[PDB]
Amino acid sequence: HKSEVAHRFKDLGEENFKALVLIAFAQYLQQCPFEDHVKLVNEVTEFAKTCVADESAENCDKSLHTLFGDKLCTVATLRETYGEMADCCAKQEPERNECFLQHKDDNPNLPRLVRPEVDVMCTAFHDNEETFLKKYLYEIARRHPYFYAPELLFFAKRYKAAFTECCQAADKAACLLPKLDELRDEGKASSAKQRLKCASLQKFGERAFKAWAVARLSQRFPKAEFAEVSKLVTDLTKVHTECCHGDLLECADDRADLAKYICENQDSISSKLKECCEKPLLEKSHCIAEVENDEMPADLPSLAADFVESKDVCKNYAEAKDVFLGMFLYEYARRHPDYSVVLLLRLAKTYETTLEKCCAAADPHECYAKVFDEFKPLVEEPQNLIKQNCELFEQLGEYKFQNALLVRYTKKVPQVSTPTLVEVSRNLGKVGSKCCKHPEAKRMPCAEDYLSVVLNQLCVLHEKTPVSDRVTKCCTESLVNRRPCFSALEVDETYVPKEFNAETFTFHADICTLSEKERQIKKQTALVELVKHKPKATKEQLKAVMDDFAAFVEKCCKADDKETCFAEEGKKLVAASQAALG
Ligand SMILES: CCCCCCCCCCCCCC(=O)O
Ligand SMILES: CCCCCCCCCCCCCC(=O)O
Ligand SMILES: CCCCCCCCCCCCCC(=O)O
Repeated sequence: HKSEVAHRFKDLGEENFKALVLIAFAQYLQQCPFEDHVKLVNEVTEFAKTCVADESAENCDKSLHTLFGDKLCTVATLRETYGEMADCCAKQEPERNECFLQHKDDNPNLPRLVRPEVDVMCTAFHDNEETFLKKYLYEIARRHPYFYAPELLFFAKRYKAAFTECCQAADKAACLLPKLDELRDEGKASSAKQRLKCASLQKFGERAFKAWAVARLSQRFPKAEFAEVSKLVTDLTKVHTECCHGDLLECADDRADLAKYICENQDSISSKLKECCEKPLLEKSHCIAEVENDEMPADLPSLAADFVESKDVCKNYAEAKDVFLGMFLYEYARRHPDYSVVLLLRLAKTYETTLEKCCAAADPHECYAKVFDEFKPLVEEPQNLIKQNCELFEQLGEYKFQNALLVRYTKKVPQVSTPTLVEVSRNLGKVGSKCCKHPEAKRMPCAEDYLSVVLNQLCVLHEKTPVSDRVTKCCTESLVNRRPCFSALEVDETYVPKEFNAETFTFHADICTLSEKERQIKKQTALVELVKHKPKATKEQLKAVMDDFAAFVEKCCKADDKETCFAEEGKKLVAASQAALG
């Protein structure tokens, strides 16, 4: 068209246009005060409305990147506040924009956002609902500049939905709080995953990302043809590269495009794309991405036919190695939506390896005729880990289960920080509840989803504070061996126990009046320390001590003289316990 702005306005809407212009500027000028952004937005919106009225109105013809960068260079305190970034304004568009992207602080040093009192929130929400959400939108945006704007805008409405609902309830806190906790963890998970996807694209490169996307896409669209899957996997990889780089506009258009393509060729991809394709521009992509699996043909032949039997496999393989392998994935993938993408990759890799050590022998056909027999132990390992661990998560609740892990992982890598062992073990226990609720069919893909961000969150810590060579061995290893490495860790025998510190086992009467969250964390922290002190303690010995303790807490936070009970009854526990544990 003649006006890009007028165009975005028209199909975006005044409401969404404004929210996004805000988020956009907030991600670039993360130091400027809110009231300052609110002025630009109006300035820009007054403009956009000018073009919608006359596509020929001065400047309406300029590209968005040009108009955007032009306004940024209007901030007078740019040089003073941002300095080095003000240098970009000297460059001409192609470079200029490239420059700003460079000087975009990923994790700026701003104060952690505190959650005010439900009542103060609801009241703020009442008197001024818009500026209430605009201010927090601005707070999140500047703190997370690489977060996909339209997705940030998606959470925004889910937040406004909870305040609308809960601030009208009699029991506000009881309503609001559990949603703000859910939303929080959800947005945090969505962020880590995106920061995790761009990490992989960088480390392992295109091939590995494509193989991943192939197995993934073909799991969702098992009816689509390998030609379509290829098409998409290719377009998809071009989108992530663009979005990762951080350009909002190019990443937005690219996703819009791929979204329309998938909607138009809908009958050629999935039957479950109905709803998503009827939604508005700003939502199509998000919808499809979160879309559900399609039922698989069931009119499906078999794999052993085209990949283990049919001679000419080496012929078709050597002709185009990766496409053949990609064909193996697409085929094995779409037949197993109950497999984690990494498990599938683990099999394609095995296959690839065999084809290489077989197509180079006298009678190949008899060399690789036992391949599938090798997929067995690779499948059962994670399968068995799921049952085993979900079976235990039932015997004991989420909390009791988290403690089993604590005792378990503390024994693996004792060297690790206690506040970290506790956090990691808590998050793990959570993955156990969020997924073991599911039936066998959806268990593995679930666990992989969560485990992937937890294991990476855990590696980033060791990144800035190494402690164990082992943890570092798996953290650096391939994303396909990243998980099986951790499960292989064995109890540390090299470890020399810690020296007793009564302070570490001295509990005053504060735990009685603490939130469940605090009682547990306090108890769990001591548990980790108990293991670090006596690492050779049986599951039995340990249970006994944990018994005389549970009761202990009771007999003292239910007695007429707390503090005395904790000092007198305490000296008895540590003394008796010290003796039991030898
Ligand atoms: C365009 C489709 C290409 C498919 C590539 C198939 C390769 C399968 C092996 C699994 C890749 C793991 C990555 C790696 O370790 O390098
Ligand atoms: C003139 C203001 C421009 C600011 C940048 C906003 C453009 C983003 C468009 C978002 C379209 C949704 C694409 C998608 O479906 O993912
Ligand atoms: C060697 C003296 C150590 C005695 C201190 C024991 C601390 C272990 C805390 C166990 C907490 C288990 C949690 C619970 O009881 O619910």
